[PDB]
Order: sequence, then C-alpha cells, then structure tokens
Amino acid sequence: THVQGRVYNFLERPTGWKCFVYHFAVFLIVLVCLIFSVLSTIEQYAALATGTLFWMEIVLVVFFGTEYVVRLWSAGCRSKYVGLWGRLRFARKPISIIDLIVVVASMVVLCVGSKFATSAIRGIRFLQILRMLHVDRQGGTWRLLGSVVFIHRQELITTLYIGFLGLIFSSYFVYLAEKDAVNESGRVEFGSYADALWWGVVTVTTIGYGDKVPQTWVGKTIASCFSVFAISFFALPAGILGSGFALKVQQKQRQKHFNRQIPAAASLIQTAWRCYAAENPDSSTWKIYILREHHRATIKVIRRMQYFVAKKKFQQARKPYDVRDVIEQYSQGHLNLMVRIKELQRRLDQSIGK
Amino acid sequence: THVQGRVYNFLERPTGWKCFVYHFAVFLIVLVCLIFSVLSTIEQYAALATGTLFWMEIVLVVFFGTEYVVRLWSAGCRSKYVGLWGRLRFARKPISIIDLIVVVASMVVLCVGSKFATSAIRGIRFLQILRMLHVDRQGGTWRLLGSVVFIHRQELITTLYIGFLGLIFSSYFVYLAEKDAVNESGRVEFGSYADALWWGVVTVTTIGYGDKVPQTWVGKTIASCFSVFAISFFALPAGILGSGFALKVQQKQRQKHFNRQIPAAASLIQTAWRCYAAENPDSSTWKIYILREHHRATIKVIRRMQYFVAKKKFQQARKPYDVRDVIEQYSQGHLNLMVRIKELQRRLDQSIGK
Amino acid sequence: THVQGRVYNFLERPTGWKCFVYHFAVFLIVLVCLIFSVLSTIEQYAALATGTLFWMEIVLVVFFGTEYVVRLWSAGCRSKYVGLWGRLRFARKPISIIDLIVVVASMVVLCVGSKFATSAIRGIRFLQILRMLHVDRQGGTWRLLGSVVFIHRQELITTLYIGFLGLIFSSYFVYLAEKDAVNESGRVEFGSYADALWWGVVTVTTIGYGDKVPQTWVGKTIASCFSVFAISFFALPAGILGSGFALKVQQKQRQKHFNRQIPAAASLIQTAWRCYAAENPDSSTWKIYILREHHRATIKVIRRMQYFVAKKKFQQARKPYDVRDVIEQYSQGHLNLMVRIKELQRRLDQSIGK
Amino acid sequence: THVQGRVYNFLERPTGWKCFVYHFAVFLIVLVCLIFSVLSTIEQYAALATGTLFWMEIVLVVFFGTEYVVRLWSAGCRSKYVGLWGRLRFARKPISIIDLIVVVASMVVLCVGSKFATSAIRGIRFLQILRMLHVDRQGGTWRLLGSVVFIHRQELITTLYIGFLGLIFSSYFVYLAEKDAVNESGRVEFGSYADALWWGVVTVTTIGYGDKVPQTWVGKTIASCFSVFAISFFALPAGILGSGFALKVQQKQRQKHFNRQIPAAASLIQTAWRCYAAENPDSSTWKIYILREHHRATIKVIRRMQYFVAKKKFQQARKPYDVRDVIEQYSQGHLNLMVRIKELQRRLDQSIGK
Amino acid sequence: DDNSYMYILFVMFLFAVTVGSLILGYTRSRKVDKRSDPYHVYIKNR
Amino acid sequence: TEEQIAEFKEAFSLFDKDGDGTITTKELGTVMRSLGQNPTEAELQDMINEVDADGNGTIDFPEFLTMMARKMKDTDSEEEIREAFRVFDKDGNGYISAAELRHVMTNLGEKLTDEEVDEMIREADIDGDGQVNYEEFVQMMTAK
Amino acid sequence: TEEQIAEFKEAFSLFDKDGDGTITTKELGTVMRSLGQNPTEAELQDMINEVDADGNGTIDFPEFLTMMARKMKDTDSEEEIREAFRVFDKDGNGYISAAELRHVMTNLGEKLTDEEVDEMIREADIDGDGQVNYEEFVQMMTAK
Amino acid sequence: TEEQIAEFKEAFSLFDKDGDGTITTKELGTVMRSLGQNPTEAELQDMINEVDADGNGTIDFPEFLTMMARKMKDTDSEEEIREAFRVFDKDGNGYISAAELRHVMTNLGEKLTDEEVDEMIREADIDGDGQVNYEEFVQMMTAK
Amino acid sequence: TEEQIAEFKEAFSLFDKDGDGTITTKELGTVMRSLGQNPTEAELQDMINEVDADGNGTIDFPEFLTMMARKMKDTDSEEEIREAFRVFDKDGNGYISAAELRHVMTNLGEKLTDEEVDEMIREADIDGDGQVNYEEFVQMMTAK
Ligand SMILES: [Ca+2]
Ligand SMILES: [Ca+2]
Ligand SMILES: [Ca+2]
Ligand SMILES: [Ca+2]
Ligand SMILES: [Ca+2]
Ligand SMILES: [Ca+2]
Ligand SMILES: [Ca+2]
Ligand SMILES: [Ca+2]
Repeated sequence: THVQGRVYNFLERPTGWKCFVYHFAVFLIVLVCLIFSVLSTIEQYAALATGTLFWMEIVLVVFFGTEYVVRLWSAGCRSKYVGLWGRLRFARKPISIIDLIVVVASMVVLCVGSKFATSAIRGIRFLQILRMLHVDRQGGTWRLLGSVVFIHRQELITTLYIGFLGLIFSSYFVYLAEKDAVNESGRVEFGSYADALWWGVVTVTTIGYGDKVPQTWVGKTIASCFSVFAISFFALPAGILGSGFALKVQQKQRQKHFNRQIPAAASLIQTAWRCYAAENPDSSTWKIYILREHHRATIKVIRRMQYFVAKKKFQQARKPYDVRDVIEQYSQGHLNLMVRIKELQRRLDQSIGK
Repeated sequence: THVQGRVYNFLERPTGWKCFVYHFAVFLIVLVCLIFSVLSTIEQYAALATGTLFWMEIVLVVFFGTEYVVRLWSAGCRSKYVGLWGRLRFARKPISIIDLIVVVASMVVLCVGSKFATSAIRGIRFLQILRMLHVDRQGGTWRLLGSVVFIHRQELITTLYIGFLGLIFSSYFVYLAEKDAVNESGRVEFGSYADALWWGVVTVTTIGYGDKVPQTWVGKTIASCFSVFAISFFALPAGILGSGFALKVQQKQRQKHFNRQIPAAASLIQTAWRCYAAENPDSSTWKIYILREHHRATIKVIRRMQYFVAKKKFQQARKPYDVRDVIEQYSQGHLNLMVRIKELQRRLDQSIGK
Repeated sequence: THVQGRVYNFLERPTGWKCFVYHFAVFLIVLVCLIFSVLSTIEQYAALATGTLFWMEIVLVVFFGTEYVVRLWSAGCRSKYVGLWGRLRFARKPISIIDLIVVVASMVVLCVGSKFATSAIRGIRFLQILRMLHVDRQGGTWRLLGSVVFIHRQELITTLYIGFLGLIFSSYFVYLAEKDAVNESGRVEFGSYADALWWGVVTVTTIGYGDKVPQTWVGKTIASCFSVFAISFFALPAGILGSGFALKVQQKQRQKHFNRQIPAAASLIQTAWRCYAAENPDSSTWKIYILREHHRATIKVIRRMQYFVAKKKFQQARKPYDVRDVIEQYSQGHLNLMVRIKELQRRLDQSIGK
Repeated sequence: THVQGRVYNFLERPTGWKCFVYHFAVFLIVLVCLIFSVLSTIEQYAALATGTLFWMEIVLVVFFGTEYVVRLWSAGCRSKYVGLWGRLRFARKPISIIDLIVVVASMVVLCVGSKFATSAIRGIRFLQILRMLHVDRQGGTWRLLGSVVFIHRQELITTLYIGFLGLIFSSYFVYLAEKDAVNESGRVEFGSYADALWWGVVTVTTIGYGDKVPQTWVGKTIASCFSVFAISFFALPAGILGSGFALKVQQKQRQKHFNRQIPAAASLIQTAWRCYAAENPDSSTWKIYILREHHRATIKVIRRMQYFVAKKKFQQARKPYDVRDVIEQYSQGHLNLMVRIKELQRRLDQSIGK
Repeated sequence: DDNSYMYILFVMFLFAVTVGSLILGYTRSRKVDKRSDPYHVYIKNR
Repeated sequence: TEEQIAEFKEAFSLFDKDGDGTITTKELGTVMRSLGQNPTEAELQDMINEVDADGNGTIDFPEFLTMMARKMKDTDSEEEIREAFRVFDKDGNGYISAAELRHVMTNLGEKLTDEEVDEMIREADIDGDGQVNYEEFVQMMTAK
Repeated sequence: TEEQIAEFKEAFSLFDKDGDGTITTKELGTVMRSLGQNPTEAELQDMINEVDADGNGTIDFPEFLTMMARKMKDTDSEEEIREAFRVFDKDGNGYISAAELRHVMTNLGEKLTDEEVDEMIREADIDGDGQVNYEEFVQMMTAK
Repeated sequence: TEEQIAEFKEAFSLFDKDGDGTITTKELGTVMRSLGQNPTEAELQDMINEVDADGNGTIDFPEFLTMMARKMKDTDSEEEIREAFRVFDKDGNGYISAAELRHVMTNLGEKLTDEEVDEMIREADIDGDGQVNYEEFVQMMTAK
Repeated sequence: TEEQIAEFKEAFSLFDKDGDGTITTKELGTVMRSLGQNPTEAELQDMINEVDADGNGTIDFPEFLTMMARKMKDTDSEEEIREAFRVFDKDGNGYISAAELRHVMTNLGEKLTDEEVDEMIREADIDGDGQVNYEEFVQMMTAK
C-alpha cells in the first residue's frame, strides 16, 4: 500500500532529481533509437537498417510493455482507480491509450516483419516517431494550450472565418484572371481551382515558394488586393494567443495565497454537512442552541442560506485579487462601521434625553 | 402571433440543438454543392458540370427563396418591423440584401443559361461561393471585428500611412537603381514603376516570391534599407488587433453582473417619466409630498437633476469594474460617515455645554 | 486680427467639413498629378510625359507657394510666433522646412528643365512623391509613433542588438561553410561577405527570395541554427510596439476627466504668484490675515511649501486613474477621520472626568 | 583608493558624456577595423589584407591587454573583489572571460601567423567579429532578455514542444509522400529524411526559399495541413516575449518611489541586530524597558516575530503598487478605527451606566 | 561586385547606431529617484 | 428668450437665498427638506457634480441655465431609455406586459405611486391583450 | 407540488411577520437572534444578496421558493465540495485520516460540535486503519 | 552663502521651538494657526511628504535648506505654469482676457483677494483691448 | 532535541495562560503591555498573520515551534539584509561610514538606543578611516 503509492508517485507525477534522471534517460534512449532508425533513409547509411532495427525494437517494446503493466497496477493508490472499473477508467485516459496503441502496434509489426520487409521498417519508423508523444506525462503542455484556446475562442473563430472566406473568394478570382496565362517555361500556370487554392494557401501564410506566381496584371492586382488584407487575418491567431499567454502570466503573480482558502474550504464542508444533518430530526445537530415544529422550518432555511454564502466565499477565495474584492470589503467594512456609529448614537440619545 | 415569434426565433437568433442541426445542415448542403461545382474545373472531372449543376441549382434557389419569404414574413413579431415600412427596413439590412442578391442572381442566371453556356457555369460557381456569406446570422463575426478596428483606429491609420509612404518612396528608389539591370535569363527585370511596385508589395509583407530580385548592389542596399524598417510597419496591425482582442477578453471577465443594473434601469424610467409628468399641472405626480406657483418651479429643477443623476448611474452600471468605481464609493462612504460624526459632535456639544 | 486667426485655424489645426473638403481635395489633386507623372515610366504611355508635366507643375508650384506665404503670414495669431523671430521660428519647424524645400526645388527644376530633359522629369517625379509628405499637418502620425518608440526604447535596443549580433556571426559562418560551393547553374553562390550578408538579411526577416540558398549541409545546419533563433528577435519589434499601442489605447479609456484639473490648475497659478508676491514687502499679499520681521520669514516658507503641494496636485490631476490614487485618498480620509475621533475622545474625557 | 574608485567607475558602470565618448570611440575603432578586415573577402579589394591586418591588430591587442590589466587592477574598490580570490572572482565573470579569450587568442594567432597565412587571416576575422561582444558592459542587454524568458518559461516550452513535435511528424509524412517524385529538372526532390526536414524548417518559419517544393497532391495536402497549424506555433514566441516586454514597461510606471523603502530597510537591520543581540545576556539590548529568566524567553519570541514582520514589510516596499496593497491598508485602517470606536463605547458605558 | 562595399557599410552603420543608443542608455541613465540629487549633495556639503 | 431666462433667473433666486450667486449643497438641501424629501449628503453632492463644469463644487448661473435649456429630445437620452426598457423585456420582441410594468414601477428603484402608475399606463397603447409597445412610450416622453 | 409550496408559504410567513411580502434584513436578524445566533449586519446582507435576483435588497416569494426547490445534487455543487476536501488531503490520493478530519472540523472555520463530529465520522467508511474515502462521503450528502 | 544659511537656520529655529532638530506636523500646525490659517491634518501631512527625502515624516535641516536654495527658474517649473495657463485659454492662441482672468483668480481654487488681483493685472501687459500675453507673465514670476 | 522543545513548550505556556492551546491577539497584547511596549491592534495582527499557516488567526504549538526551530542562516534571509544595507550605501562600493551608520540607526525606522549602537559598531571592523565593510557585519548576525 505504501510501496504502491511510492511507485505511482515515481512513474506518474514526478519529483526529485532521480526521477528527472529516469524520465529524461528513457526519453534520451528512445530518441537515440529514433535517430539510428532515421539515418537509414540516407543512401550512404542504408546498411544500418538490417541489424539493430529488430533486436533493439524488441527490447524497447519489452521495456514499454513492462512499464505500462507496472504503471497500470500501481495506479490503485488513488481513490478513483480501485477495482476493475477503476483500472478500466485508468486505461481509457488519452496518454494510456497512446501507450497501449504503441505497444500493440510494435507487437503486430514485429510479428509480421519477422517472416515484404520494407513496410515493416516503415512501420517501425512511424512507431519510433509516435513513441515520443507519451513523454509528456500529466498532459501539462496540451492542457495549458487548450485553456488559452478555449478562453479566446470567439475571437479565434472570427479571424479564421474571415481569413478562409477571403481565401475562397480570391482564389477563385485569381483562377479566373490567370487560367490562360502561359509561364516562361511554356506551361499553363493555374490550371484548376485546386491549383489557385494551393497558390492562395502558399501566399496568405507568407511562405511564397515562387513556384506559382500570377502572370497578368489583373491577377497581380487581385493578388495584392487579397494579400494585403488577408495576411493580417492569418497572422492574428499568433498575436491573440501570445498576448493571452502573457496576460495569464501577469495575472498569476497577483494571487490569494494558500492559507486564505483554508478556513473557507472547511466552512464549505461543515455547512454542507449541516444541510445534510437537517433532514434527520433525531440528530445531534439540533443541539447547538440551548419547543420545535416551526423552529426547524426556519433553521433549514438559515442553513441553506449559510451553505450558499459559504460556497460563494469558497469560490472567491480561489480567484486572484481584483477590483471587486476591494469593493466588497469596503462595502462590508463601511456597513459594519455605520451600524456601530448608529448604535453609539442610539445609546447617547436616551442615555441623556432631548 | 405565438407561432410567428417561434419561427422567427428559429430562423434568426438560433438556440438549442435542433436549430444547430438546421443551420449546420443547410451550410453543409450548400458547401457540398460548392465542392461538386468546383471539381469541374479540373480536366479529369469536367464531365460532371453538365447534369447536376442545373437541376440541383434550381432546387437550391427554390429552397433559398422560400426561406427568405418565410423569414421576411416572420420578422413581424419584433416591434420595429411591423407593417409595410417595417418589412422594408427588414429588407434593407445588409445580410438580407446579400440573400436577395443571391436569389435574384440565381434566377437571372438560370433563365439565361437555359437557352453560350460557359458564362452560365461561371456565374453559378460565383453564386455558390457567395452563398456561404449569409451563414453568419446576426453579423456576430463582422461586428466583433469592426468594434476592435474602430477602437484602435488612430494607431491603425498611423502604421498604414507610414508603411505606404515608405513603400512609395523606396519602390521609386529601387526603380531608379535597377531600371537597366539585366536578368541572367536576359530580360530587363524592372521595366516600369508598376514593376518595382509589385516588387515592393511582395517584399514588405514577407512573401518574397523571388521572381523579381534586384541585381545591382545599390538596389540591394536600398532594398535592405527599406525592408528592415517597413516590414515591422506592415506587421503592426496584426499585433495591435491581437493585443486588442486579448485585452478585451481579459476585460470581460471582470464585469458588473446583471442584477446590479436592474434597480438602476427602473430608476432611469421613473425619473424620466416624472420629468414628463412635470409639465401637466393637474397630474397626480404633484401628490407625493403631503400652496404652489413657486414650489413647482423648484420641483421641476430637482426632478431634472434627479434625471441626470439616474442617467449617469445607469451608464455606470453597465461598464466593467474599474478604479473610479472604488474612488467614487469611497468618496460617498467617507462623506456620509464624516457627516454622521459631525452630527454626533454637534449633539454632544450643546447636550452638555462648554 | 480676427480674420488672421480664422485663416490660421483653417490652414493649420483643421475642423469642420469644409476644411476636410479643402485638405482632402488638395491631397487628391497632388496624387492625381503623381499618377499621371508615374504612368509615363511605362513604355506604352511614354507620350504623356511631354505636355502635362510642365504646365501643370508650374501651376501646382504657384499654388503651393501661395499657400505657404498665406500660412506663414497667418501664423501670427499665435503668441509665440510674433515679429521677425516668431516667423523665423515658424519657418524652422520640420514640415515647414519640407514645404520650403519642395517649393524651391520645383522652382529650380522648372528653371533648369526649360532650356538634357530626362533628369528634369526625374526630379519632377521625385518632387511629386515628396509633396505628399506634408499632408499630415500637426505631425500627429509621427508624434504618436515617436512616443511609443521612446517609451519602449530599452527593450527595442535589446532585441535589435542581439539580432544584428547574431546576423554578423552567422553570416560569417555561412560564408565560411559555402565559399567554394557551386550552384546547379555553375556559378559560385557565396563569393564574398557582402554576399552572405545579403543572404542573412533576406533570411532573418522571412522574405526568402531563394536566389541564394546554401548548398552544403554544414551551411544548411548553420543556416537553420541561426534562422530558428534570430527570426524571433527580428520579429519582436512588431510585437513590442503593437502591444504598447494596445495598452495605451486601453489606458486612455480610464481618465480623470477635464473639470477635475480646473480647480487644480488655478491653484497652481495663485500660489506661484504668491511666491512672487513674497519678495516685495509693500505688496497687498501681506493683508490676507488680519508685527512683522519674523512672521514674514515663516510666511515665505509656508508659501513655498504650498507651491510645491499645488504643483504636485496639478501633476496628479492630469494622469489617468491608478492604484496610488486610491491609496492616497484612503490615507487622507482615514487620517482626517482618525483625527476627528481623537477630537471626540479628547472632549468626552474632561467633559466628564475619570 | 579614491583614484582606484574613479577609474573603476570610468571603465565599468559608465556615466557622463566623456565616458560615452570613450566607450563609443573604442567601439567605433574596433568596428572600422572589422570593416577593413571584412572588405578583403571581395575579389577587388583582396590587396588590402596584407599590410594593415597585422600592424593594426598588434596595436589593438596591446590596447585591449592594457585595458584589461587596468580594469582588473581597478576592480578592487569594490568590497567583494579584494585580494587574490577577489581578483579571481572578478576574472571568472563571463564578459571578463570573453575579453581574456579574445586577448589570448589574438596573441596566439599573431605568434603563429608571423612565420600558411590564410588561416591566420581567418582567425583575425573571427576575432574582429568576436571583439564587439564585450562592448555591452554590465550585461544589461542579456539580463533583460533572460528575465523575460525565465518568467514566461512554461508557455515558451509549450509552443516549442508542440511545434517541434508537429515538425517531426509532418516531415516524415511529406518524406513518405514525395520520395519518388521527380522535379522538372529531372532530379529526385526529397531523397532522405534530412531533406524533408530541411523542407520543414524552411516552411514553418515562413522563409520558403522554393528550392524544395512538394510535387504530388498528397504531399501538398499534408504540407498545407501542417503549415496552417504549425506556423502559428513557431510564431508564438515573438508574441509572448513582445507582450511580456510591453507589460513589464507598463508595470514599471506604477512604482513605490524610493523614500518609501528607506524607513523599512533600516527597520530590517535594527530588528535583525536585536535578534543577534538576544543571545548575549550581558548586552545593552536588555535596557530598552525600565527580574529576569522568563521575561527573556518571551523577549526572544517577540523579537523574532518583529524580525519576520520587518522582513515582510521590506519585501513589500520594493514591489510596484497592486490591489493587495489597497486591501492590506484598508484592513489595517478599519481594524484600528473599529478598535477606537470600541474604546469610545467601552468608556461611554460605565462612564454613565445602564 | 561593383558597388558591393556599400552593402557592408550599410549593415555596420545600422549596428553602430544600435550600439550608440545602447551606450546612451548607460551614460545618460540618470536614476533620478534617490535621496541624493547633485544639488542636494552640494547642499549637504555646504 | 429673454422672458424665459428671466423666469430661470427667478428659479435660480429661489435656490440662492442670498447675494452669493452660487448654489451650495446646503442651499439645495434646505429646499429639498422644505419639500420633505430628506436627501443624503452624498446624493446632494452627486446632484451638483453632474451639473457644474468648473469643478469647484457649486452651481453658477450659466451652469444653471445650461441644463434647463437643452431638450431631452436627443440621440443619447432617447437611446438610454430605449435600452433601459430592454432590461425588463421578456423575449426581447419590443413589447412588455401591463401587469409586469405595474409590478416593476411600484417595487424596483424609486417606488412610484400607484395613482401615478395608473396615469402612466393609460397614456400608452394598452389594447391587444395587456401588451404595450414601449417605443411609442419613449417617443411620448422624449419628443415632448 | 401544491402541498409542498403551501409548506414553503408557511415558512415564508414565519419570516415575513407582516403583510409586506418581503423579507428585509431586520426580519431575518430578529429570527436569527430569537434562535440565538447574533449575526453581523454584513452577514445578514451577504445572506440576502446571494438569494435575490431583482437586486433591490429583499427577498420576494418566488425568489424564496426558487432556492428551496432546487436540489444540491448538481454538477457544480458536488465538484466544489469534492475540491474543498482536496485542500485537507495530504498526498492527494483521495483518502483523509480520521483524527485529521476530527481536528479540522472542530477547529477551522465554523467550530463544529464534537458530538456532531462523532455523528459525522461513523456515517462514512472508517475501516482500514483510520483512512476514509471522502468521495463516498460527498456522494452521501449531495445525492441525498 | 554663510550669511544666507544663517538666516535659513534662524527660520528653521522659528519652526523647531525646541532642541529636537526636526519639524513635526504639530510644530508646523501651531505656526499656521498662529498665523490664522486653520490647516487640516492631511494638508499638514502633504506639505511635509513633499519636502523630506528620508521618508520618516519630519523635516531635517539639510532637507529644509535644500528646498529654500533652488530657484523656481527651471525647466519643469516653468513649463507646468505655462501649461496651467492653457486650461483657461479660449481659442488657444496664447492670450487670455482681463475680465476672464479676474473671474478665474477670485473664484476657482484658492480665492485670491481682489486687492491682490488688482496688483496681479497691472504688472502684465494689459494694453490691446483687454487681452494679455501670459507667457511674459510666466517669465515675470519664474525668472524673478 | 527533546530538552529544547520542552523549553519551547514552557515559552509557549508563558503566552497561552490557559488551557486553550492557542495564542490569540489579546494573549500576546497583554504580554507586550506587561513588558511595556504598547502595540497597536494592527501590529498584533501582523505579527500573528506572519506565523500561522492554518489561516484561522491564532498560533498553535507546531506553528510556534516551527518558527523557533529554523535558523536565520539561510539564502533569502541573508540576501535581504545584504540588500537592505545597500540602500544606505553611498557610491555602492560595499563600505559605509561609521558616523553615517550611527546617524541612520538612531533616527530612521525603529530608533535604536545610542548605548546599543555603541555596542553595534565595535563588533564590526571599524579601522580604516571610519569605513566599515558591512558584508562581514551580515556574516556576523546571520551565520551566528
Ligand atoms: Ca449662495
Ligand atoms: Ca461652477
Ligand atoms: Ca416585510
Ligand atoms: Ca427581490
Ligand atoms: Ca522638534
Ligand atoms: Ca527627514
Ligand atoms: Ca488561548
Ligand atoms: Ca493556526
């Protein structure tokens, strides 16, 4: 039970320096296998593909089958992954599906390729490329990207919609203006709509290979008319996402630090339990104050309102500092202070008279 | 009356999943018609243009004439579009003009092209491209772009003005330096000002097709002198608009939520009506307080000042939270509290003496 | 005196619609002259350069000499441009120097070119290009750019320094690796350091004409090693300036509005005059309070401190709202309120006893 | 001792105009030597490499050996660089290592090249390029870059990881789709994985030389599929770093000015010394208040808590203004004011009765 | 390579301007925000 | 014109009550307490900081005659009321109910008197099953 | 349905205490002082500004019946409690100790009575060496 | 120099009134009340936090002699007054009216005495129909 | 270890003064007034919100023993003092004057007693014309 939690914390959620050495050494071994599998595509080093590409791949798939069995066994220290359905929910998370696909595909390819031999080598090269995708444990790269893409989603649909719309319109206009123009080599330059559409995609993202350049000045006029406007709309996602990342980094340096949410979180639990304690009339929750059948009907209401206030204050204690925090605490402080000055006035009158 | 509002809410301002299925299925059908109309430009698939391009276009224009008649009839549940002039104001909004142009142009082309046949097919292809422009109901894409372009308009005129000015100057300088240089193929490279201007527009937006490269080192010196400075000025609109979109998304997460503007909005109406109630001397608005001809002259002044204050507070209740909100409420709170401490002092003196 | 101010306000600092029509019509006439002067570079339209390029240029230089004389005369309604040295200071501001250079250069060219004739036409074309530079009255475009370049100057020297440093180093490395490589056409590709430096400037700003591509894989390795790092450093000025423009636009929507600086500005004047009124002992400034030779020595000190406080409050009343405004007014309010509660306590004790 | 500090302040940490003239003149001399060493690579000016490249290099290395000896001697006015180990710590900072490498490499090259002669000239050219790297004294350029790269490090690992991952995958896919396609010249275009990887690196950073363009439409489909997504991920570091620089410039204009941290910093010292004064029982620190063996045990606790509070307030006095500053001072002010109103109430009751 | 030298000069000139402004970022870096103005040092001497 | 501004001068003299020429917050508070309104000090300050333009805190006579001269029939002042009705518009079609409007006017914000709401309703087009078009109801109070 | 909302109308009438139809902050403060709770004015204001939707500051009867109708078995209200337990979860595995939970519930936030914590513990699965799975303990109070 | 700073030492000793060597806010408030000015506590604090540089809250003698030594003839202090006049400049030409300046100086900000404004006007060039060039009027009080 | 934490338990019991096990702000204020310090309520609150980690506002015994256990010889706590001396370092060379340090310690911040400053000076290397190297003076109080 203790050793299961320790090898879970070693394989997933890494910490320390030894665990850095483990994960980075495994990545470095699989990338050296990638390089020695890739260098055989060059005509000089084609003799390296026969020996080390089989009897190292089988050792690497034994190592990545064993690590998957150990990790899937060791994921039982968590509460949510316990029993058969817990292991089945651990096995359907995406990077576990990626690792399972990699190990079963390497088993299939090493079973087929042992008895054609070129498609075996091609499958081995694609699996060596794919096997680096599960080095990112916890999905901390993809989740950080997905959050910023989701927050800025409307302004990122807007520019892509206007950019693709301009792309369709002007690829058709440049096809209309250049469908009979002849290159200096003699070939017809734009011969179809897919041809002008390849031109448009090469142009709007500012690659410009120069294999397809419009020849007549009507085509050059339309091409500049489209280029000047649409290059900004295909460059806007980099600007939107980059400024979103930088504003998020600036936001996370102002932050309600951790102890601030400790008495709030407990205050969410007790009140919630008190609501659950309200429906049993013979509980010990009716013994705080020290006869019934209408006091209980208002204690249930007061406890539900206290639960809602506690949930609101727990949600506020996790956000960074903001202007509504200042406005809220000044409203509370001025309200309490005005009530106390009213109290002092209410006592000073009728303590004297007038 | 109820069914008219329901089919208005179905055709325009969509919500639900059934209405998603409707709008996305109509878009998907018109894009499949676009693809089967576009693939006939390729020489292999040129036999597909004869059959399905007429007897599917006539069905699609019947469907988009019927939907336009139903939507224009059903726009009468709104208050502003009632009667003849209401329908005429619904028919002059821009996407309705786009849809009317599409349906009447398809009727014209299918009347002409039924009795030359290539220009008919060309008009059909252009209408199939144009018909995707009215899928964006409500104009939510174009209005979001137009707002951010309008707010940043001075800084977006500045960079475009300096960029085009540098473009004119250096296109003329590179034309002066390269007007007699001969390409390796033997042709004169820059033969006119339009030629050097096409060079400048290809260079400053970082496409660089490489069909026109200056040959002599004076031209290369001027070309680099211009390229290094002006590429930043043609790349600045993407940076300005992207950071504007990201700052707007950050701004909309701090927001005075909806109930805050409910007692303000009603307070704008009553006071305004009270101003309109002031000019009739026999109204029941003079019966709040419980003899005249000079009290009325000051009640009109007090009611106009209350109207101005209510309009200011309704305008403040719609903006997001800001620093002047904190400053305004601290000024009000400290003013009221200082008045009450002054009151307590004014009573404590002369309740005792000294 | 009144008509001088009205024609000054018409020629410089424009407002209205008639003045828009004036300035935009003058710009449109000079740009039509630019287009008809530029179209003669094309071989088809070379017959247009003889007639309309002289007897329209002389009319346009008469019109821009007359407008300069009228504007320089009419700049005397301002206080700072009065007399000979005032006109000489109006004539040395930059756009007036530009306009004077344009009118005297057109006079010189039309005197020389009336009696070679190609260099006359070339000078006319360059003056037609230059004459659009003084349409921007007030310098509102260049000053807005200059402010944002000056505020972000350290971070804009940083990236340019690192980018040019990487450019020098890797242009030399690619020259070392590719100085003997032979193109497929047969020519030596990189033959000097200027050659590799043209390659580097074409590469780092992502133009990539493709006239000069390194051939050997050592050169391609160094080229990618340099490209991947240095393209971001040559793209950073667009990002820095664009985010600076967008943050400035966001900043100018929170703003201390105009009346806030009206009682502050007057309070800067009076106190300042009171300091100047302190040194004359027989002034009427010593008659506010109602015997000397040491009260005067402390009144001078109190008046100088009041002047410094008034200057500080006038400088604060022009900046936008900020966090130190909230902190400053809470410090002042809590200080005054704590003093008044101390006063109430000091009276309640010793009004009773104990 | 005084002259040592003055020549230290002259050579490092420059100020004034004379010191600007010194540093900029030394930079200008070494860059003129760079230009006259670089122009010999051109075939026309190859006769300039023999004379002035030796007997100016020896004078320049005498001048940069003398300045290094003077600076390393004069770095003893600082406290941390005193004695042998102080000079050895001054000699291991990075720009001093750069300057030492430059002077010893120029000595080695001028000893070898005086008795082959081309590699001597090549080493001289590389040292002339390297010698401009120590003009940036204090490292103010590299530290400003390093800070912003370190703060935004997670979001700058994210985009580079996803970009290189997409680069590996799609370079392999385009190699698979184009490995048998033949160029119009007749050559096999993509012949290895390094070939397709050079294609991928040229494409994703939007250079696009056009020497390698995929030929078959499967390759063009994969190339566009990859280009459209991955160009934004290779353009995001410019956007992230540029918006980080602009947010830092906006942040440094709100700032707790200098005098605010003067009584805090002294309050960090005294309390700290008082903690060190606690352990000696016969100090004079026990004589503030005016018998023992349990008062001392609580004075040590109170002094350690005062030290922690003073360290917290010194850390707060160096950060710019923020929202938690407003929240902290309102909490302190409302707490003190509520205590004083409680005091007034506690005295008004039992000064009267009831 | 007729007017080749110009191009080399044009790069180095721009780099010179950058480094020029860089040194002007150091020597005119006044850092006004202290308790020691030069006039205040002259007054503290007196 | 002049017989209008003489009446506005008389109305200003009802607020001034001395020869100061300015309306302080106390001179407005005494009038509002003689009418029986009991304003807060912050409300008296907000009613004056909307009017004055010199920023000193009192109301001069051109500042007083400026706000009494301009008509509510504008572009901003009509659109703000047209937007303020849209908060209380269920289904957004431009029609609100009679009972809903009577419930809103007598509860939220300033409690409007029920005798006044009975006058408010019958001026507007109430026929059609309780629905009322509020855009004509905005044209009634802004254009007049 | 109707016999439920009649009981909710009776519970509303216990708070109303007159014919106003609204629950002010004073009418709630008197009930909480009759129970013996002594609330602060800001707490009474925070308990009402969470409930009402008109923003006027009191609680009407549809606003009162709305919060009493919806069940705590939701998606947001379950996940907030599941996250609130994770603050007090050493090692993050989804199990908390019995003595740690008894120390947290009786000290932090609202001091829960020890007789109530003795009832709180035995409802949850305590066997296994003092560890308790709190996700079943969230299923107990949200789904029921 | 020394006979100047001896007089500044005497003026400092008029504020000090003991052997402390510091000017507190109370020692300045007593002088301003002996002159009959009645300052607020925040005004006394703002007058000291502009002068001192140690940040402790009192004024030492080099801090006192520093502000008395530097001349108002500067670049910042001239431009701030030249900008402060431009707020009250209709048409922006650099001339203000005599009656407008007399109305501004006696109403806005610190109410300047009318006997002082009569002295203020005649020092400046008033001839030319009531217009006055204020830039010479800034040169008069900053350079002298 | 145990004979140390028994003494820390005794020192905690000097603050507790009952069987509560917590140090409130009143139980600390009474000790600081018995020593004769007269703390403000905000100072007593700032001294406790630096120590506790549960956020409830009092100090438990592991929280009390945690701050008494760790040594000031650290990386952050040394560098903050090394930076705090650099504010009072004219010319930035790493040496401060003796008379300047005596003037700073007895005036700014907490007024340190002159008898204590006489002890403070002679511990550090004063020879060399009044200059003192403060980095050894930071090594003296942090490493010991
Ligand atoms: Ca008055
Ligand atoms: Ca006024
Ligand atoms: Ca009620
Ligand atoms: Ca309500
Ligand atoms: Ca004193
Ligand atoms: Ca001081
Ligand atoms: Ca206790
Ligand atoms: Ca605690």
